[PDB]
Amino acid sequence: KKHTGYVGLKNQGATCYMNSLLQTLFFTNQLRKAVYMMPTEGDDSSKSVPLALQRVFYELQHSDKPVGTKKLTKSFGWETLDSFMQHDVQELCRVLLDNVENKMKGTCVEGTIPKLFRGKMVSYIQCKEVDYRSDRREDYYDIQLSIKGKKNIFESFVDYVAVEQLDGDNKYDAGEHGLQEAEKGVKFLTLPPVLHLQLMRFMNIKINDRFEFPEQLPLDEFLQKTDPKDPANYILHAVLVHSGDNHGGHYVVYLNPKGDGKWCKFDDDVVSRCTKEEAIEHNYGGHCTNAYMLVYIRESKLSEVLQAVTDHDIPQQLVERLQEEKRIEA
Ligand SMILES: C[C@@H](CC(=O)N1CCC(O)(Cn2cnc3cc(Cl)ccc3c2=O)CC1)c1ccccc1
Ligand SMILES: [Zn+2]
Ligand SMILES: [Zn+2]
Repeated sequence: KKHTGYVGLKNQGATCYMNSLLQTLFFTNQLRKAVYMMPTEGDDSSKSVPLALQRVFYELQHSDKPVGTKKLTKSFGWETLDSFMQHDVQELCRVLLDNVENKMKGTCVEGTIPKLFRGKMVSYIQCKEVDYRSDRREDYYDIQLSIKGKKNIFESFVDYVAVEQLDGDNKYDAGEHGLQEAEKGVKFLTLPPVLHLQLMRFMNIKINDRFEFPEQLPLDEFLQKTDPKDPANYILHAVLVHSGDNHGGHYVVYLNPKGDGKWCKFDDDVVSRCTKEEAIEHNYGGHCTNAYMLVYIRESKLSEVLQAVTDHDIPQQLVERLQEEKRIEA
């Protein structure tokens, strides 16, 4: 708030990963400005996620005390005790982004979400007997990686695109060719500017094995067609962590908001400086605390995502409605 210039959020309940995700989205400047320009004039008071998300971001940018999220949770109706224990973190990122993306249709910033988090991949099926291949284009906003028996992110990506053999009792129904031996896999067509990677650490029991991830991650090796104009080099932006015996822990997140390597810890309402080692290597696991989700930004688009945002980037109409609500509380 004063020691770092950043204000955290107060844990109003058992929200688990929620507070960690909000700070990550808030420091996605390119995404932040898009939400400020959302037409939320005649939206419901406390029944609109886009509006309720706008308020949080504004209070985060201006307020000097810990920010609250009570109104936000009720926005999407997760007020039950076990609400968060029955949902993955990416499920909330998808729930949040889908609501704002729909509310942004037809404006100047429509489609901003796919521009930042949307990527293209291809799932296929190839058989060695005949010559029938079936490809399927798909879109992805978050990537679920496996970490059991995986040393680092490199091996995890290798297993993600690894080919699977459909033979023996798992032969592929080649349609007119009957059961056939084939192999199935997936390939990465493109990588979005902002990369969200969830680590499969909750396979009903938390696993605390050691998993390594670098500050700079080159992903050109996993693309179908490389582009010398823009390499697939990504920079670590945020690290969400958790420590606990299978059912409860302190949810902390590490961030370098400007992408300059100056990291900070966000224990809800307590924001403080920290070393890059405490944010990266100290969260590999092996202690007993380990990260469960990573955020990477394309090196070429780092300045675009983290562009500077001032108080002039918020419409005057929204500022009054937000100030009028805060003032009305007085
Ligand atoms: C208490 C929870 C925190 C929490 O409630 N959650 C749900 C779990 C997470 O989404 C990570 N995760 C874990 N396992 C997966 C398995 C498959 Cl198959 C696909 C996706 C995932 C995945 O995303 C994080 C958010 C936790 C358990 C274990 C380790 C760390 C945290
Ligand atoms: Zn996400
Ligand atoms: Zn704390």
